[PDB]
Amino acid sequence: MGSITENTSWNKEFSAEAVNGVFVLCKSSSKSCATNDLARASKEYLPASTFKIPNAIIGLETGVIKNEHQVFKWDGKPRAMKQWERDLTLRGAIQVSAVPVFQQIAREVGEVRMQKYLKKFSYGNQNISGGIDKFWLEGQLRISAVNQVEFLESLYLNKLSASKENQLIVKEALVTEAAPEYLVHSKTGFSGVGTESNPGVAWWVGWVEKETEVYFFAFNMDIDNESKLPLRKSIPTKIMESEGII
Ligand SMILES: [Cl-]
Repeated sequence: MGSITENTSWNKEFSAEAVNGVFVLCKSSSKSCATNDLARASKEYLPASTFKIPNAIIGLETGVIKNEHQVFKWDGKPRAMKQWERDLTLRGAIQVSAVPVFQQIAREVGEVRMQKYLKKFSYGNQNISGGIDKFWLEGQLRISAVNQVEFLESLYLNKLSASKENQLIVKEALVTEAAPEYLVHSKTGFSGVGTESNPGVAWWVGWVEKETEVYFFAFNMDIDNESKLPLRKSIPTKIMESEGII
């Protein structure tokens, strides 16, 4: 990225709920970004389900996902969340964060092709060890908020090393709010509640298109109690509202 500037005034939205986290916000491009915590902005964490973004692109690139209208059928066997116990489109599986759908995508991509594309994407530490179907959930893969916004800006610009059509397919799957002159693409993640002295991580990453401007953002926070999870959206939303983005 370009320049990044620490703005400690944003910390008021964190301390209010005793949250340790970072928000990175870039206007127009990574030319100029702002953050509440420069050290944490470059610290790398498990991506959890924010990894569905590169995984979906790689699945399309490799042909494992045949096209954007593929239906991922539920075999009827129990899944960890009831919202996953149904047939899903690609967008549906991303939007409900259907881990088992993407675990099978990763298995079929395989370790050689997965490694190749994370290198091409400069995705975090590019470490896929720990099992092909779980390296982003409990393995050694790590990515920073800075790296997320660089990756997302490349996607927005169709500059990732993947076909433009596959990048466009994944982008429509990430739309979460649509209005005439306001468009949000975003993705959550949550590694879990961690262990004693080692909290989990929660994420919200995406970008906002308002009129003729675009803003890229990445948020993460330490979390050891699932009741705090909605803060991964509310804190960055309050910050973006205070910046006039909404
Ligand atoms: Cl499951």
